[PDB]
Amino acid sequence: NTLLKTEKEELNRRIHDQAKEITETMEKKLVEETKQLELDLNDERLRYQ
Amino acid sequence: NTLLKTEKEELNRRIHDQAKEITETMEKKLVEETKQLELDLNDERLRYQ
Repeated sequence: NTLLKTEKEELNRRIHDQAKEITETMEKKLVEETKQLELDLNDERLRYQ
Repeated sequence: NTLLKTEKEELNRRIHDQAKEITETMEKKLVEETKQLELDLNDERLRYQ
């Protein structure tokens, strides 16, 4: 009965870790998206000059 | 004795999910580095022309 309580302490810490690292993955994902159209219009930009 | 075995199934999947996400976020993270100098050198470039 003690070790599944220590395991309870153990899995709660990492489902929350998953729910901060996945938030980081999402936070970086729209940065990936925003930089994708950023390099697109700069490649177009120097072409015209 | 049943449910800490079902918990064992749960935690093994969840640490591997963390380890797959960790290699994905690292795979993204070095391309953060590559796109950081990619935007940089074109600022220098269209400026010169």
